[PDB]
Amino acid sequence: EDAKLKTDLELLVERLKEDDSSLYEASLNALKESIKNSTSSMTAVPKPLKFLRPTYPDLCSIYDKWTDPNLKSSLADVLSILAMTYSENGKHDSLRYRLLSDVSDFEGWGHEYIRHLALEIGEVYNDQVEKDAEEFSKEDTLRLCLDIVPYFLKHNGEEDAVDLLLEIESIDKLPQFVDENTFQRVCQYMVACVPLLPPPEDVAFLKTAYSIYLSQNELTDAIALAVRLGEEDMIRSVFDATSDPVMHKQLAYILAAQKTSFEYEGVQDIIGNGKLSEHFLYLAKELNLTGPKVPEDIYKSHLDNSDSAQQNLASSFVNGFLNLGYCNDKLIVDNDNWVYKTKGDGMTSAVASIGSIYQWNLDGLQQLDKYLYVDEPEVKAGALLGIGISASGVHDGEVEPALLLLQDYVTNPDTKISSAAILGLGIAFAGSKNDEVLGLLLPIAASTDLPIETAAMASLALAHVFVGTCNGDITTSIMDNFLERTAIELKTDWVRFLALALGILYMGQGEQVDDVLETISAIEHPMTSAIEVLVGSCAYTGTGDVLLIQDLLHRLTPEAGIVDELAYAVLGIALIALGEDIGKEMSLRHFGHLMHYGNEHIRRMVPLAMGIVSVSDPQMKVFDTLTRFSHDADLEVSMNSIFAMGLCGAGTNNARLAQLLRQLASYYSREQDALFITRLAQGLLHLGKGTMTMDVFNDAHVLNKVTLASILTTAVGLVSPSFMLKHHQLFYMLNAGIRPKFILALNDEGEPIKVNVRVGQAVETVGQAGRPKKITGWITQSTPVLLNHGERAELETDEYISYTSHIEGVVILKKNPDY
Amino acid sequence: IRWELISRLCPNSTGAELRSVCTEAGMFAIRARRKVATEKDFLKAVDKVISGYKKFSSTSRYMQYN
Amino acid sequence: LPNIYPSTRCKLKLLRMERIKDHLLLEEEFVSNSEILKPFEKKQEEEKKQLEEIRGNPLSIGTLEEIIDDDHAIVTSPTMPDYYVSILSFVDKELLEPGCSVLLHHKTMSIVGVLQDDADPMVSVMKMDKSPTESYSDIGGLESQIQEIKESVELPLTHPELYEEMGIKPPKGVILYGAPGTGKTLLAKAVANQTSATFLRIVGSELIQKYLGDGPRLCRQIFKVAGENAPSIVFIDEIDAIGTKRYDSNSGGEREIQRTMLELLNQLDGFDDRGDVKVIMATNKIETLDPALIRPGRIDRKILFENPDLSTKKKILGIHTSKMNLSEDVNLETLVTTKDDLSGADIQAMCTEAGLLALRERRMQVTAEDFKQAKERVMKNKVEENLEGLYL
Ligand SMILES: Nc1ncnc2c1ncn2[C@@H]1O[C@H](COP(=O)(O)OP(=O)(O)OP(=O)(O)O)[C@@H](O)[C@H]1O
Ligand SMILES: [Mg+2]
Repeated sequence: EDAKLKTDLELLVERLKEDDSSLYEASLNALKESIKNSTSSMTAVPKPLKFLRPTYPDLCSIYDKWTDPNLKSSLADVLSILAMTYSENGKHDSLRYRLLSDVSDFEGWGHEYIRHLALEIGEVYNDQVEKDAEEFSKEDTLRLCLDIVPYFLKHNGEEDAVDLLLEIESIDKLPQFVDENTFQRVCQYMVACVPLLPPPEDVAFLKTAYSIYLSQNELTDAIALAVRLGEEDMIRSVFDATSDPVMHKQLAYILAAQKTSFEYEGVQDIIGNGKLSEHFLYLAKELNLTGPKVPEDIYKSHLDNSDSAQQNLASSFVNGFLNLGYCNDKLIVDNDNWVYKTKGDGMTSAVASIGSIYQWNLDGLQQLDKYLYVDEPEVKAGALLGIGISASGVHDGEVEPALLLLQDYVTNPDTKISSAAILGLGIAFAGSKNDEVLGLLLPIAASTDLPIETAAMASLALAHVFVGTCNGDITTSIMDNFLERTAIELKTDWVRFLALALGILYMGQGEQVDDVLETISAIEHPMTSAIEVLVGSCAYTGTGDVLLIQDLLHRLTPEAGIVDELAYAVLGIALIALGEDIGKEMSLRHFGHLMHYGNEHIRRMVPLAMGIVSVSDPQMKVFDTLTRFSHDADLEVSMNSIFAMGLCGAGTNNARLAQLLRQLASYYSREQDALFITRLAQGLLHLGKGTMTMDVFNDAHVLNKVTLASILTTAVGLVSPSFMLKHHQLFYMLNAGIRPKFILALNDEGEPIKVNVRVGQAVETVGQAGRPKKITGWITQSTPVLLNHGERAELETDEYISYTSHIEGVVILKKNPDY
Repeated sequence: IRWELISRLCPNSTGAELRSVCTEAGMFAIRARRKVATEKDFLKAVDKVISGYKKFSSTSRYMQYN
Repeated sequence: LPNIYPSTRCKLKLLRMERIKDHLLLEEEFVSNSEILKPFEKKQEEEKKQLEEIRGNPLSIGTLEEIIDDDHAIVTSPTMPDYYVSILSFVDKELLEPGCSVLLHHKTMSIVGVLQDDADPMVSVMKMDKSPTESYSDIGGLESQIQEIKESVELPLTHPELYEEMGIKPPKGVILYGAPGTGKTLLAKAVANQTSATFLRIVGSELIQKYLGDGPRLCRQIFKVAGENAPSIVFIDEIDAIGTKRYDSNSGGEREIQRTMLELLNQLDGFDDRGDVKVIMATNKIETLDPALIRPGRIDRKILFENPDLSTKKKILGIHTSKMNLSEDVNLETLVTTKDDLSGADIQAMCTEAGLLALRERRMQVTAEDFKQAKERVMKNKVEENLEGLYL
């Protein structure tokens, strides 16, 4: 009876205070088994547990006078159990109760008490952390952590185990307990820790997860975490963990999609992206997208109707964006007089469109070759710039033709030709960190005694070639270009691109530079503060640190240098928030509030702030405010809004946003600059007929540094859009960070094979247990499809086992004999 | 694809029925997961629409009124 | 505020709402600093005071009639002599649709706001506000019809990618013609269950009104309401009611019905080029329908419903008797799976009758005798058929 249980409690307490050793042991064991039975229903605060609250001081007093190590050891355990309802936080009762005795194998107790002691361990560990600034030792906590972690790992407490190892900050002991069935969920719950968890423990989490994956031979995710970390020797170790050549090819495909120049023999073709052109033409054949689309087909001006040079420039840009990679067009390839319709700088982009169409294809060099012989310097510059785009992101193992043809024209005295040469060098070798390109550009670049436009564009090329992991020589050269030049030149818009080039070098790491910030802080030029904040926030991109956002807003709250720093502020907050999608959604409201109370210089970027943050995913709540600000005053604001639409709708072929853009084309038709940028946004909207996007971060949250670099390159100076209206050659920078977006079920031999692919909205596997599905709203779609931003893939068929778990990009399959 | 053959095998059908034939031909490829609709698909679609949905036809009564 | 993942306790979850608070406090700090920097005498919340004092009180309610020479309008209050009210800057000049409800000032009578209707005195009944119940699992068999209705009405809304890539506009409308009591209404309930669109049901009887004018008026209102709340899955049911019956309350007679049907056949297709308004009609008598309605381009995929077969009958028995307090004596195999003709309505009717009979005896369990008695009860209460004698 329950009253009999209360009598049991009282009598057992009396026998515990009864000094007899036999009574000691009898009452101790009986109360142990009773509190074990008190946990029969571990809910509703059991009545025996409630009645144990007045007893706990009696057990404490009895223990104080107890001197029986063979019996007080278990009474310490009993006191630990009874310390649960004896909350009195800050007294750390049950933890020290679990000490002394060597019976700390508490597996016989319920989940509630173990969870409570884990929480108390976390609280007292925070108390120790503050105790180690301004009792249980650090090693003392391990005595119980090394028991709790196996307990959680056995009883599906993977999330709890990771949480405890994080709060104890001893995650390096995690791999000693990992089972072959436990690793996958632990890592899936653990790879998501990096973006939100405060540094520098993010690198520790990445390294620990990498160690878990390597021991389990699941290199599919491990290569992604290696790319996140950026340690080349780590990628090498991943490679040495594989003996099957097929896994080598698939890792090569993954890192080629990441555009990372890792050198490996016998694989160099795949990592060099040399098979991308054939894959894309196969995609065009399979999707019946071979038929080129006229820029008029994009405009559809015939349905909506009752300077020729600028409209021709817009049409050329649209055509270049449309037929990119398909190697066929009818507007420019067959019409040589078409180039002559464009005047001045328009001739350059005209020929550059051919290189854009022949992107990733070495075939285009023949077509671009003929326009090199034309004596007009603009035509030569356009063809020479298009040469790089025709081989952009493509690197054969031995001798790049683009480098050979490009190196001669860099030293040309013409500003336009040399500018096109350095721009093409940056485009072709973006993300490769090419050593020959290093040794060519580094003396060619910097050159503080050269035209500032050429120096700035060479610096942009340097930044595109070397992205992330920083570089001392490039930083020193850029700071040499920061020396003084002349006071008037420091006010020119070109120095903005130099600042961006300096910033790009550190964007990958974050919290790692920590030194150049002081060097920038040691210079008192008026523009120096803007460069400081731009670079500092650009380095932290992909993390989401909030204190930096507070600093940026404090900068925002209230002359050319002031305009530039206020300009870099919003770009910086956008880049920092461009991590977890929760920061994305908060940054939306941030930009809204800033647009509410903002000066006119900061007014014409909030659109761009939405665009870069929400690129390639046309979410409903993004473009409506953009449309609101499109009809607003400050024409530059409208141009920025429509370009933010273009970035937001990059490659998605969103008919709704296309209708909005056409309506804006009807409205902003009087101002020809607005019409030109509207047509550019139209061309970017349907980029590559929908088979290619500007997505900054892919599945598993890898960071395409080249794509972000291109977006920042096109958004840095467009606070004064007239500059890029004059120099539109930088609008081909999107072709550096551009990539296809598709699936391709490559056979083991290396040919595509049809297979059912399950496509639906992505869902995270964090709190769900068992084996929940990663796909919501599946479509049983066949071989190559176009998964938009926000969808994963998974093989419906039981057979055709994919070596890589993450089904995106190129995928190789094997025939599982089952079924 | 043989557009002449498809047009011939559809006598006395108003343009709305041709539009519906095009829509159903597009649909039948989707149900078979094929991303391209072929002639064999168009023939099935035109049979289903013109022949199957013939009792619910409007162009045979209203012609008399005209 | 965003959604929160995961459901259970997790340190990353705590980090997520920590980011939430960090960003929220940062917005609060930015707004505070911006306000403090602003000249309060014309900023902060003094704008509210100025708006209230200029607005005056009480704000009367009238009806707009024109927007001639913007900053000027001709309101028409029910009692006032239709003043030449001027339009103030506070009002949004985009919501001043001729026929709205403006807020005149009391004395000077200048528009200081537009009162949105937000009433929906009749549409609120129409607007589906809570999913009925049955999902697609409750429908036994009918797999082809479910597939067709899905690819016609659901896939265009939830998954437009297939259609835009394929390059075909989705099939506009679907008519569910078939024998009475065969799931033509259940399938509509199912498509209403899983939906991301408004579901305005209407029955063809309600279009047969009494007054001459309010025949096309109702249809115009229904389709306008469907258009504004895009997308819409309007479910005109018993569409044959307009043709037959010939109600005495109808003042026009046949001619008014003809005008109403003409307005319907226009609003379905229209010169107005309405957007995402899917139309799903269902009727027992497809024969007595003017072929203008059922013409392709207005409702494309005409799904046919047929009485269930023996396997479909047993599947319906299984799904309907799933929630049964069934004693083991009842055998589902020979229960109603007899091949002596049934329908999708009979199987549920006999279950309901047997449940009621078991309730009458207060027997919490269902007996095979009660099931047999309800079976024969449903059999007698059945108008058998007429056309079978031709082929008998
Ligand atoms: N295949 C089926 N699966 C499940 N229930 C069914 C099925 N066929 C019919 N029913 C049941 O039949 C009942 C009555 O039929 P229902 O109202 O759907 O027919 P209807 O032909 O659309 O109606 P009406 O002829 O009255 O306009 C429904 O409540 C439904 O539960
Ligand atoms: Mg019905």
